Amino acid sequence: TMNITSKQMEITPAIRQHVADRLAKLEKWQTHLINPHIILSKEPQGFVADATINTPNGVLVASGKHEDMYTAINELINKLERQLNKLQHKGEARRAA
Amino acid sequence: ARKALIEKAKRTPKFKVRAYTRCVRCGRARSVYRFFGLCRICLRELAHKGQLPGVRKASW
Amino acid sequence: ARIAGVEIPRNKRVDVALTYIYGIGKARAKEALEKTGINPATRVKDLTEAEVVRLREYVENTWKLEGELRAEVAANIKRLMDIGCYRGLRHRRGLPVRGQRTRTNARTRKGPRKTV
Amino acid sequence: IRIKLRGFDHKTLDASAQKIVEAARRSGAQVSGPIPLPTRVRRFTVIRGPFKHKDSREHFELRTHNRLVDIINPNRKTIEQLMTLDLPTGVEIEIKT
Amino acid sequence: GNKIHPIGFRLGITRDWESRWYAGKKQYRHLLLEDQRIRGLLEKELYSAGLARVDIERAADNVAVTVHVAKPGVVIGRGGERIRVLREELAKLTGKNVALNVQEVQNPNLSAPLVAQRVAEQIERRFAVRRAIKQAVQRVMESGAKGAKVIVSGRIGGAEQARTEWAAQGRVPLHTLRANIDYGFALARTTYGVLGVKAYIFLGEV
Amino acid sequence: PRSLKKGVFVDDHLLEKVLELNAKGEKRLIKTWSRRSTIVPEMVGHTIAVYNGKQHVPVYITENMVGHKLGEFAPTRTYRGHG
Amino acid sequence: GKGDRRTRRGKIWRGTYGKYRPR
Amino acid sequence: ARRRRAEVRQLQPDLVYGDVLVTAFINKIMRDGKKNLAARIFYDACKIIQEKTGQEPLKVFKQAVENVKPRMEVRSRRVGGANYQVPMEVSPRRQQSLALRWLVQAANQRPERRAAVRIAHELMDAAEGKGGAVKKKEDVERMAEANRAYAHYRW
Amino acid sequence: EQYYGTGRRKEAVARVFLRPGNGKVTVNGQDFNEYFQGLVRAVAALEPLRAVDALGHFDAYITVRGGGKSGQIDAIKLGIARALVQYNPDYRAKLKPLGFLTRDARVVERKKYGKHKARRAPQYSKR
RNA sequence: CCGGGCACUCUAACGGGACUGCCCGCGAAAGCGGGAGGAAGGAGGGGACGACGUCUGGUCAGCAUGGCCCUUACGGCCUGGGCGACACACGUGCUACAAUGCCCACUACAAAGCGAUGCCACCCGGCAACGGGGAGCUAAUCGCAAAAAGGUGGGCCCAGUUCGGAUUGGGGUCUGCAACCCGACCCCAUGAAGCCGGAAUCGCUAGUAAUCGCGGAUCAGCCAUGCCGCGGUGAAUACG
Ligand SMILES: [Mg+2]
Ligand SMILES: [Mg+2]
Ligand SMILES: [Mg+2]
Ligand SMILES: [Mg+2]
Ligand SMILES: [Mg+2]
Ligand SMILES: [Mg+2]
Ligand SMILES: [Mg+2]
Ligand SMILES: [Mg+2]
Ligand SMILES: [Mg+2]
Ligand SMILES: [Mg+2]
Ligand SMILES: [Mg+2]
Ligand SMILES: [Mg+2]
Ligand SMILES: [Mg+2]
Ligand SMILES: [Mg+2]
Ligand SMILES: [Mg+2]
Ligand SMILES: [Mg+2]
Ligand SMILES: [Mg+2]
Ligand SMILES: [Mg+2]
Ligand SMILES: [Mg+2]
Ligand SMILES: [Mg+2]
Ligand SMILES: [Mg+2]
Ligand SMILES: [Mg+2]
Ligand SMILES: [Mg+2]
Ligand SMILES: [Mg+2]
Ligand SMILES: [Mg+2]
Ligand SMILES: [Mg+2]
Ligand SMILES: [Mg+2]
Ligand SMILES: [Mg+2]
Ligand SMILES: [Mg+2]
Ligand SMILES: [Mg+2]
Ligand SMILES: [Mg+2]
Ligand SMILES: [Mg+2]
Ligand SMILES: [Mg+2]
Ligand SMILES: [Mg+2]
Ligand SMILES: [Zn+2]
Repeated sequence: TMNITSKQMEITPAIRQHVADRLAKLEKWQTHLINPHIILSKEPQGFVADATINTPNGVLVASGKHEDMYTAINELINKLERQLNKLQHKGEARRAA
Repeated sequence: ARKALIEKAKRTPKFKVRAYTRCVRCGRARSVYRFFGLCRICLRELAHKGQLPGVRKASW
Repeated sequence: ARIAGVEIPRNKRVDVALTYIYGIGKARAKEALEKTGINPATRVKDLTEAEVVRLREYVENTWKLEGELRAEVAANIKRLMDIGCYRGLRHRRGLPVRGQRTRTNARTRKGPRKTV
Repeated sequence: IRIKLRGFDHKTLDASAQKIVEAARRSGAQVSGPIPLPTRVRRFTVIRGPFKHKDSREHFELRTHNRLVDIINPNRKTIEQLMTLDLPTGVEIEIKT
Repeated sequence: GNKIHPIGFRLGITRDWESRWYAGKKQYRHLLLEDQRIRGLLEKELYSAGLARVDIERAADNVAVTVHVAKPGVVIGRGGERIRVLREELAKLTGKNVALNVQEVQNPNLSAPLVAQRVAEQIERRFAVRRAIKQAVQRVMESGAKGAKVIVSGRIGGAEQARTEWAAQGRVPLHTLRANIDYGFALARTTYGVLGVKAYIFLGEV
Repeated sequence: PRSLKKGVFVDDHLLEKVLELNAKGEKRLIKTWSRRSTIVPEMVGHTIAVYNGKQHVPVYITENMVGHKLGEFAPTRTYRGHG
Repeated sequence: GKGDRRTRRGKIWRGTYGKYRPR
Repeated sequence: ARRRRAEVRQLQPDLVYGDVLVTAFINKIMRDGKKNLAARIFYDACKIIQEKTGQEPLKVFKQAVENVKPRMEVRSRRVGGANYQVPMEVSPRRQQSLALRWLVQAANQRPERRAAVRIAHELMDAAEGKGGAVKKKEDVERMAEANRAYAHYRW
Repeated sequence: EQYYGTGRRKEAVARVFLRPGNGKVTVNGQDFNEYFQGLVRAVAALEPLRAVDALGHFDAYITVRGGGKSGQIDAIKLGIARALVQYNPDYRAKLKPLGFLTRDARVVERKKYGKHKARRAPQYSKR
């Protein structure tokens, strides 16, 4: 199941749940999101949201950076979406010749 | 809590169980070798200088 | 219901069969078969009513067993729980008693996995 | 009549066992030549870096070598020049009878 | 960070210990503590001398401490004057028979640990660090070395972004065991923090 | 547990305080930091206040609670369940 | 059985002795 | 692997028949590097196949090996958007291995209680074309025959 | 009167003493089959002598120290192979092509830090 | 074991030794295919060793250190507690689910290390942990010591069991000022889940993998099933 780490930060069950809510955007692709891991951290210049997820066709590893934590969590999701979609459709790329 | 502690290790204790090794060089409480009075790290430093009699890098 | 309240497995060696009584392990097993001079190798289905009653008689009389053994364990825990000691507390929650780590595991006391 | 040679340096062990077994073979008389006893080994295995990194180590060893020579026919023209013989620093000597 | 200490790496092949004395398990630690304490006063007082090595021999409560250096005079004192004042503070720590000798260095510019101390001092004196390095390397090479390499790391010139500078001439085979490579390290304090100077000298392959 | 050969352990400094209470004819609350101490037959009927690390906890001592230690009845962890 | 103290095999593993593995 | 071909290890002949093959088959009986036990079981089996069928262990075993040698097999190769099962001839090295592996495997699916018996039996049945091991070969051989159409897709 | 090879394998060492006689054999103070009982690996130790038809021509007394029973068997296999070549030097042809003269250096490879054994790495999960 | 001897095993220092050196073949050449000799053959197996650099990688809690911050307190001493919590989730592992196995007994073969309030033979008490006696050894002597899988013989008979050993009751031993929280061990009793594991996913190419025991560092004791080493027995497979 889904695990979130807050590194050198205190975050609420609210913020935690909001992460589950943004991550669910990945269920769109209808494949097994296996032991997804979200990490939240506050660098000098803004927050960082890292995630590492394995699916039947591979791994999603990506990282968001923004002055705003919520905005970084989103940028994380985009990077994850793009990778996941690249995983799911790259195989179709060469059915001919 | 450090120098007070690098000190409380030297002082003879109210009960013998409280005896514990500190590295005689750096004060580190953990990973302290009986034979040298050294922690694992210091041991590496001196040994690299050659300030440990007979002690050399083993390879087999 | 041969000994004592329980019908110990026929087809088995008496040393083993007796182990199928609540309160009798390998140890107490070898012990009774000596104190009543019977061969452990004898299949229960091969005991003289004589050999049998010897076994029965001893065993019921020397050691607390079945229901009475359980009652005591219940009674022991019963009291530990009521006096309010720390071992009593662990019983009062169904948790482990012998200092085990409970951050993970602990499943035999807890029961299989409970949703969140 | 036993001389026992122990040190941390094996080149200086054969040094002393040369210059000792040479002394008595001169001024009388029977030397039981330098015997190489098995070495006692003290290993030091240590995490290289100061923090975490458990899987990288550096192996150190301490060779305390062992030698023994016997002076069989004693002949005390030796037992004097032996009260005066030049020890390299890195070695201890043991004589008892 | 990755590279091994070129000294510990050559012990018993190209280089030999700074402390030669046998001991058993009951004594080793206790003697070595003294030898630490010993180098404490001596590396302290003799910095001014231009201290390069502190050799130490031992038998039983009497100890031969061979100091090597660039300026024997600072170590001597007047006609044996200071050399003694140490043996008193010395044998007070030693608590025992402390034979304190002085050994010359044929060239502080072929001695690694020295060259390092120099440049460290040059940079504590606000000298242009890149200058210092190329210079120190040119000095070591003029003095006949088969190769030289010096390294400074830290807030060079007072930067915020720490930086690492180094230079080299000729050969410096850190991978080769038969290469004689004296290594020396000095720590340069400044008002803005600690830089670290590492010195490498390749004397020759044996 | 502590060997049958060696003594039954009470901190001496609690026992004195108990015994003094026996003579003058008991009984008041006894503050103590001695969880290590055995409850002992002469302790029966007091109420001793045991420290857990934060609180000195009232324990009326009974005949059935005799071999057990002092800390067994002044719990160290607050736990009212999860969620 | 390596986890069964009450056997020979158990006591070799735990590195101990007793009725079930004597010295 | 990537650089050059692999070299088959030469096995040491077995001291009850000097036979390179009995060796290999022993090994495939061996769990946990317990070769002695692995020999016992095998040899015991031979005793059995001697007893229950008055003819040579060696002669029997060697047959049940020839009868479990797959001559063709399918190996997969994705072409386009389908994973085709391609028919391929099997090199004798692999033929042997498959035969040995399968014999042991089939045997260890048998219900008789002792390891020595099962081996003895699987070998008996396979010398006569019966049993799981031979059934594996046929399944494998039918599978390749069925996919005869994709033969020109072979590497 | 006597023929000798030093035989080694792994940690096993074998001082082998060939003598002529009837073909009875002994290892470390007891009869061979009594010391190697139930070890099918055995008769391979006496294998080098079969390669030159010297079964019954020789007795043998043997010490064997270190390793385990099979390594010792291996050592013995080397020693009795060894001694034949001094008993008879022209014996190389029909001992070397059968690999009997040679000593395999295959030794228990060293356990390394960061691993669980010599080569067995510890399991990890990327994600 | 004593005379006796260093042959041999060994121990531990010094050398030798392989070099594509020779042979045929291919090649302009470097080298490549191969044969002989030889313990070893094309880097003999393993090790120590890690380029300029990268991740604004890791560590200000080992240490050092700029700077910033606290100064009857953000310093210091203590008693007790905590770090060992437990609806849950993830990583690493141990022990299994059994007959190639389990138990009892009888009997073999290692290596590396460790050992003066230290390792402890042998004798005695106790079912035992252990207790009391008590010889040796600064240790190639004396001890930890039994190696285990293995071998011979006996039981179990396919059962949630003579599998498995979790949990729990009761009774002891030891260390330690002190084992409630919270040690380890022993013994009686208890005897869980577990019948080979979805999605997914790890290791290893040879003395490797798998299996088996033994030591060590730390250490009063120990939660070590962790870690660093050591030998025993010893595979499969590499088209590509
Ligand atoms: Mg990252
Ligand atoms: Mg798949
Ligand atoms: Mg400090
Ligand atoms: Mg302690
Ligand atoms: Mg410590
Ligand atoms: Mg029962
Ligand atoms: Mg707990
Ligand atoms: Mg690890
Ligand atoms: Mg069991
Ligand atoms: Mg099959
Ligand atoms: Mg050797
Ligand atoms: Mg091994
Ligand atoms: Mg890791
Ligand atoms: Mg000789
Ligand atoms: Mg950073
Ligand atoms: Mg600091
Ligand atoms: Mg700071
Ligand atoms: Mg300022
Ligand atoms: Mg912790
Ligand atoms: Mg899980
Ligand atoms: Mg584990
Ligand atoms: Mg120890
Ligand atoms: Mg059951
Ligand atoms: Mg069930
Ligand atoms: Mg059972
Ligand atoms: Mg079953
Ligand atoms: Mg499996
Ligand atoms: Mg299994
Ligand atoms: Mg599994
Ligand atoms: Mg490889
Ligand atoms: Mg097992
Ligand atoms: Mg162990
Ligand atoms: Mg310990
Ligand atoms: Mg515990
Ligand atoms: Zn230190």
